[PDB]
Amino acid sequence: MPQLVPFYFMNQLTYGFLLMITLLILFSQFFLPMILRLYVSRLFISKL
Amino acid sequence: ISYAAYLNVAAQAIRSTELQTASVLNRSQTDAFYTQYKNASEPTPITK
Amino acid sequence: DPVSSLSFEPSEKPIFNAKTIEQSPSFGKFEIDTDANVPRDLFEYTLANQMLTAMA
Amino acid sequence: MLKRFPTPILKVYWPFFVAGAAVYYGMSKAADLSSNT
Amino acid sequence: LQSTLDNIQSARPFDELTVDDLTKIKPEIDAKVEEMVKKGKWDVPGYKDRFGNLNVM
Amino acid sequence: KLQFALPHETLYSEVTQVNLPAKSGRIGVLANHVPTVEQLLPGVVEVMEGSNSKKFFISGGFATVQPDSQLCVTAIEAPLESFSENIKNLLAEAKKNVSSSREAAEAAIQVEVLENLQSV
Amino acid sequence: DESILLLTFLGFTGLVAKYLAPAYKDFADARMKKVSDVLNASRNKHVEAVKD
Amino acid sequence: LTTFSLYTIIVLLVITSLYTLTNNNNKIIGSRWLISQEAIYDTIMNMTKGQIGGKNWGLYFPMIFTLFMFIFIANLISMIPYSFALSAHLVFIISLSIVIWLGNTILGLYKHGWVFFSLFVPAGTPLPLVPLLVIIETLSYFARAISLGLRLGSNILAGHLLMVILAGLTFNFMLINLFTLVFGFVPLAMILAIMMLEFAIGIIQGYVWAILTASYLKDAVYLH
Amino acid sequence: MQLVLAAKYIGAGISTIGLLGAGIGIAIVFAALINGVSRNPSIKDTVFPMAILGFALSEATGLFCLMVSFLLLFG
Amino acid sequence: QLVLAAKYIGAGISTIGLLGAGIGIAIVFAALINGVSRNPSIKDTVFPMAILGFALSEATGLFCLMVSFLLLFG
Amino acid sequence: MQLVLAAKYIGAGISTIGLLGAGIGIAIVFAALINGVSRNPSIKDTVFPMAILGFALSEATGLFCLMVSFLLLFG
Amino acid sequence: MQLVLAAKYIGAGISTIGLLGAGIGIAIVFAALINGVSRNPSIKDTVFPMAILGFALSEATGLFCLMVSFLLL
Amino acid sequence: QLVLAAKYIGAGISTIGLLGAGIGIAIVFAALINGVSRNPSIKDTVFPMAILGFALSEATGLFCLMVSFLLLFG
Repeated sequence: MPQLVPFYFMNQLTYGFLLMITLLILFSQFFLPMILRLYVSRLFISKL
Repeated sequence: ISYAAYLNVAAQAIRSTELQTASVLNRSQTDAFYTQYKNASEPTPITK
Repeated sequence: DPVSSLSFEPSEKPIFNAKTIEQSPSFGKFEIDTDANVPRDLFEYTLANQMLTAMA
Repeated sequence: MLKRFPTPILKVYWPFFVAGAAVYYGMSKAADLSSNT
Repeated sequence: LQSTLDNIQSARPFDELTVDDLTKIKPEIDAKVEEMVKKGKWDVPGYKDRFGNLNVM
Repeated sequence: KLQFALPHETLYSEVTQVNLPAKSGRIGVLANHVPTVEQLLPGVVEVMEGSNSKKFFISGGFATVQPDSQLCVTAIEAPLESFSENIKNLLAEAKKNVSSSREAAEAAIQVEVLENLQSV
Repeated sequence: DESILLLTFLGFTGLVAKYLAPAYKDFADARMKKVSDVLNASRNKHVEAVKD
Repeated sequence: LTTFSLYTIIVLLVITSLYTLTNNNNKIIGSRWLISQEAIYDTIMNMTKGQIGGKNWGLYFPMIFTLFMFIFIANLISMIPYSFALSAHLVFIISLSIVIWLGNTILGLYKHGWVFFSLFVPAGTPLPLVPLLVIIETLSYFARAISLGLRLGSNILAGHLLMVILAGLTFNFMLINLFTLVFGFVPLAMILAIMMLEFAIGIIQGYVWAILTASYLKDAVYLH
Repeated sequence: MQLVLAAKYIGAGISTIGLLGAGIGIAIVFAALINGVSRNPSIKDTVFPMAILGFALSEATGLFCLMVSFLLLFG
Repeated sequence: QLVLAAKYIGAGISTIGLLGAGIGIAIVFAALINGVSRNPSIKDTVFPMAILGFALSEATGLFCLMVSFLLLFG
Repeated sequence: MQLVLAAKYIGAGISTIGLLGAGIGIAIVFAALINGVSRNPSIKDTVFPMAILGFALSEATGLFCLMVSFLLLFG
Repeated sequence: MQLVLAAKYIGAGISTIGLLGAGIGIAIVFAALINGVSRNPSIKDTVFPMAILGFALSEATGLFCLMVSFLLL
Repeated sequence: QLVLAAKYIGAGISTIGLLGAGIGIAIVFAALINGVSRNPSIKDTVFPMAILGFALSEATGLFCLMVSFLLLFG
């Protein structure tokens, strides 16, 4: 087996679910609206 | 027999009785005699 | 072609061969058959359909 | 560079967050059950 | 208007400029971004009509 | 739009459902349909515009849904009711005589039309 | 064992740099050009309005 | 601390750089790297506008975008020949799927009350087989719980296990008689073809994740 | 009995084979739907009730197969 | 022991079930390609239809797979 | 001992059977691609990525079969 | 020993079956090619690369089955 | 002697692998006849391609046959 029985499932899941909430918030509040700023900035110049 | 000739014969058959008008019947008349030509030289102007 | 009721202009048109129908670019947007020789049928049909109109 | 905007993540992600907590708890019991075998 | 032509001529960021400076000269940038975030949308209408967009379906 | 046409009469100028008999069997077209070219065989045709339905006996022709959703139907002649018993009797006699008699092709048409007529 | 796999990975990154990397360069270039062209067009456009 | 924990940290730091060091200072034109994640942004924009399509399509766009990117990066990291996947623990990928499935059921109940269960009669069909059509719809609805996770996990795991076996096999090929040393390029090339294929099935799976949990949300947000 | 318990686990596996047929079956119904709707997009609304009926019936044959597997497993 | 051997055998048998699903998925996608190529225009409606058909086709295979796992692990 | 090793090898063999169906599946998708492209002349730019998606999905079923085969063969 | 080796030989035989699917598969791709080319004529120049791709993927499934035969041997 | 018995069994099973290629071969040639009857004149271009597909499909069957012989010879 290439490892298929740890007992570290809850350990794993703690760091795993933490990473998901971190990336979700991080994207949503930080990195996505600065991309929406690029879109809007280009269009605001385009529109005038 | 050509496809539109096939349809033509069908149209004529549909023109076969008293349940229909004169104009159809007039459209079911043939005059011309196709004047075959050659070379100048004319093979006979056989009825269409 | 009886251009106006006071004019007539002699006019011509080109009859599209069945070979043409085959190789027409938007032939691909008219499709349903290949076991019917629709070019060979349509050519014949429009040979007459065009001709009658021209004669009229 | 970065500029944050507080995108809604309140009641929007309330069924998502509830599911995460439940599975977190259920996996605790699962981890304990698997460390027995 | 003459003064304005010269000013517009000498204020052409036709090369490149920070989008932050565009936020600084118009807070409308952040305002629209915030309103879009409030809607939830990340589509900017008109953007796609003169800038591309990859898609699959 | 639906062009239903004869050389001397245009019966219709999209019309909701049209049911057509073609050298493809029978095809029914309702709203958008892929843009076909179909040879219409000698036919009994029904055209429905809304719920109203009109019944046609059609001499065969060509059918072409256009990619602009214009159902171009062109045929040499057609109503079903005008064509419709003594006429069938006569057609049977004429079919028989021609049956015995290009004359072969003619007889084939006579049988085909006679059957199609017999259907109504 | 896995050093054979590392030879395969090196070949894979080589294949990427051969084929994909000029295509992706061209892709990036193309997009930049379009943005820039739109930008300079917009610059022209507002300058026209002044003259009008 | 675990290997898995270390690779979750590595993922966090990689994903941050793709939205930071990808364009210096942030100019209008946009640096060549950020064009990639722009095109990705748009192909997921037009996909979940193409699915859920509500007024809240963009409201569930961050979740569907960070579900793309997570799988997209972790199937490049897993392709490094000395890196141990997060997906090698299937239980984490499946756990994320079950979380999403439960977050669909809770959302569905929340959004559509007790008429959430009207989802499991898709259409009026003959009345004595309306209940049949509830049973093998709900059975298929809670098949959604494991299908989404186990597809991705199995594909990535099987691909790597296949590669390692083939590497091990070509190792023992170079231990048979000398006629194998000549014309022994052909098995190496086979590993290369598979290595190309595993990247394809890893990026496709990130899209497949994000289309399937767009389809499930299409069902969940708007009834039927 | 080791022999009997073994026989249940073997027999269970054998039962599972039938389900493949239903899998192909579902796809066949869906294929007809796609082609049909392509040929006339307004047929879709008539067809969609018919389609759901066909899906369910094809699936049902699979269900019965899976039931027999579970009967050997757990009874 | 005999029972444990029987587990390994039983699992193998269950694996056969997956083949049908594999064929099924392909049939849905083939139909997608044919439908799309035939109309052009039907594509945007048809793409979600195809995804649904895929999901169901896959599901029967998945049930075979889970039964296989249940026998394999025990 | 011997019986357990033997059983694992037999069971692995049975698992190999699953792969054949995915193989045929892949071919079917490619046949459709070719037929579609010859039908339209021009669908290809949209259709080609769609075809790749379908390929992967069909393939994935075969991957499941293979991994079960490995689980029985290797352990 | 005897039993384990026996099981291996049997298992190898079973593995040949997986290849049969590839045999049909390869044919289907080429059949499609022939049909397409005969229908279109000139589709061939775009399509011929596609045909090679489709072949390779179809063949690959058979290879996996083959390698399982080798593992059992 | 169980091992010798098993060899003979294994050989029998191996024949099954060939069958698919046999069907496959017919499918390629079927396409040839259909295509050629539709076009008439395509044949000279298509025939090298057809033979290529015919051979490739056959090669898979050859592999199955080879495993049979490999068992028989040891």
